[PDB]
Amino acid sequence: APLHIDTALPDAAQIQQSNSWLEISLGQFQSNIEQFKSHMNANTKICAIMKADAYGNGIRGLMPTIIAQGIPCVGVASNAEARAVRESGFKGELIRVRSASLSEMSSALDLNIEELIGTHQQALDLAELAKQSGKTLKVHIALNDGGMGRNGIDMTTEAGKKEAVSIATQPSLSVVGIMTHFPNYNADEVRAKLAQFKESSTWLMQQANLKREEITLHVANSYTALNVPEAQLDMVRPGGVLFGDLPTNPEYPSIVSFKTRVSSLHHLPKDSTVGYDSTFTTSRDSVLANLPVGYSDGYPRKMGNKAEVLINGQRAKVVGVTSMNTTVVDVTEIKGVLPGQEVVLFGQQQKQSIAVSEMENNAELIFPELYTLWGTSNPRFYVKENLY
Amino acid sequence: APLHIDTALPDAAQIQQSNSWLEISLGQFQSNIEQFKSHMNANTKICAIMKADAYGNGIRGLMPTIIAQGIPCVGVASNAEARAVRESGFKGELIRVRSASLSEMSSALDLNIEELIGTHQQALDLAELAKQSGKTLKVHIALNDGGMGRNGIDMTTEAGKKEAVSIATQPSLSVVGIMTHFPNYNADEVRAKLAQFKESSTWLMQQANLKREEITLHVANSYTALNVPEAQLDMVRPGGVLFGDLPTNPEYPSIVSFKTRVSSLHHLPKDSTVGYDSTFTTSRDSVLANLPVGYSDGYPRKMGNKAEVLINGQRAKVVGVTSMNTTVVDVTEIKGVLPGQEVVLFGQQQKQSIAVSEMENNAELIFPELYTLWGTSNPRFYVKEN
Ligand SMILES: [Cl-]
Ligand SMILES: [Cl-]
Repeated sequence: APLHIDTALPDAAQIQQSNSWLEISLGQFQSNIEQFKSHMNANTKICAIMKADAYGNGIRGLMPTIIAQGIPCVGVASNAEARAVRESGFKGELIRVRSASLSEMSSALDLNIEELIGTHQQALDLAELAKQSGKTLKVHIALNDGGMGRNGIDMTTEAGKKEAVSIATQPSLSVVGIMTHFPNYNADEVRAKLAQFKESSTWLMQQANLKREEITLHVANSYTALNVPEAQLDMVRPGGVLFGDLPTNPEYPSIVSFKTRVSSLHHLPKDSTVGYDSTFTTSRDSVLANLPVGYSDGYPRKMGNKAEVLINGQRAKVVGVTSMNTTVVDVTEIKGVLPGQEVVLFGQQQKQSIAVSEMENNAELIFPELYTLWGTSNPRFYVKENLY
Repeated sequence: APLHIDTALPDAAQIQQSNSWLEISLGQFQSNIEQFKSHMNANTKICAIMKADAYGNGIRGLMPTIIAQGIPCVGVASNAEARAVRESGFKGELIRVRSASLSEMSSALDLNIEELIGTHQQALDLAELAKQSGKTLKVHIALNDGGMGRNGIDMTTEAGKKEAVSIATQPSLSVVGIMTHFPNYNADEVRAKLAQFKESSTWLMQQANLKREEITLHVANSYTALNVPEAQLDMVRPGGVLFGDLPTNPEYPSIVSFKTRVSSLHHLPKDSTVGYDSTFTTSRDSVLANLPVGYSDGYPRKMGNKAEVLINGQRAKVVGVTSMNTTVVDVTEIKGVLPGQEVVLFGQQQKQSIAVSEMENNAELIFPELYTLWGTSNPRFYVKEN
């Protein structure tokens, strides 16, 4: 992950100078947050999950919306993300949503992150860090009832139950949450695992002398929060749905568009090869649009000969394999095309839209594999509507 | 591409806040350059291709080696790369290796970059920038004899020949180079296309009254420069081989390693699922290492259940699909593993090394698709040897 998130938000002139860029819909982000809220019980808390620089969309540009919406909690992964959140002015709860090395945890003390622990050694290390900083560190205990086998403590054996109690009883540590996380989008499975979570959490709080009123129980990602409402418990952890990436719930549109421009228009006769490996050959006299985007910007090699882009409101086929920095598109039968026109790689342009399913099928990736790396490799520009 | 290439190099204290990172071998970079030089004829010169922030390795940390090696030319793609090159002190020839929009070209006038043009409109646009800026702009004409069908002008028809002449006869412009580029690692196909490029270049210079002695003819990427030496001409354009990514010439080792650390060690009983979509189930009581790297750092989802990583000098299997920020590894039978230990995702650790072929097979990508995005998504630390 990046060691620091660019403090400045790119402006319009910087956009006219960029080869490729992301346009982030602040209005769509707001609408998605408000729609999500409509399905939450009133006193269920919301922890907005902002890991991977807000799912590629950019923590610094989105935090004013999180604050304006009165969201009490934010989740992050890296120390740089935690720093960006605090530099926004956010004074709410800040949690880490993954296991983090002692190196990482120790260097983050001034950011007041609530760490996520699932092993005795993590508990011992944080207890020592607490005694060294003269603080009481706040932690969430990850349990494995959801079956992620990732950050949590599995309690299906005697040894695991004993380790869980040892995690929960360390000195100079404040257990503020107990959580799990689910691996699949199956409501019957989540209901069965939620019941086990209630049993394991109850048992752990009893064995460790914890006070129910001081613990936040939380298990729900976006899917679970919306499709299994009894799992909302004390707090929910939506990420993807806020950004408009929840496949089960298409009523939250994506907030991101990926764009480039037409650099140049090239006339090619019939029987001309295009791209590395000569994987495409023109069958007719052609006009090709040369775009200054490639796989180094996050537009994969596999898009070639499969994907379409939007130019001047029309779909145009990507031909030849994508190069590191350049993509070639067949505009022979596209009217009105000129150098400098905007090209949509993902998103909408006029009435046409490149769907998430197209991206996934063409790239052979899941959508977040694309957009998280779009966000590290291109500037983000924020759009918001207002009344005139 | 990034709008700005961070000016500061991460320091030693910064690596403790890093979840994952790249280590760049400056010594390996130097030895790749010196080995490449040994195969170049006396009359050619080198233009080091440093697009995509030096193939993910970082322009700012590698430019001192480029200057120490006396390299006279550098190629870039983005304006941010051109700016980083000039800010490093490089005072040689600077070329762009792709077509660039008018707004990009206009923004770059202060950097003294030689643009690459293959259409009449590009020539017209640059001529107007020359008039508006009060200077004569230097350009390279891209020809399509190699068959890339990308940035060049095809001259197999009368229309193409006439457009090529128009490109080369624009006033307020100085044609300093004529080039093409090859799409395949077939030496016999390259030789045939090289002969055609000589014909087409020679015809264009005659018809546009250009003086051969003032024009740099250049056609060779890494592969071509090493495997078709008669194609070296006045200048070569190596990129990948300098960084140790030329599949045909495995004698240039990669300069990049991708690393993380063990965050935690988890005991999971037999018949336990791991990861999203529960694609893995333990077959024995296990000890799993939790690593704070995932696909948002450029370690793809497809690595799960296929790849191995190196921990404490031993290979360990990645189990379950790779999450956005976390990877889980089976260390049940790996001895000596502790939290905080370094993990090699790509590169060498002790005697074992994770090969480029493993990355490509496991990720279902070509190697540069991985490393260019590693470089935008992780800090780079520069290893120097006395
Ligand atoms: Cl988890
Ligand atoms: Cl080309």
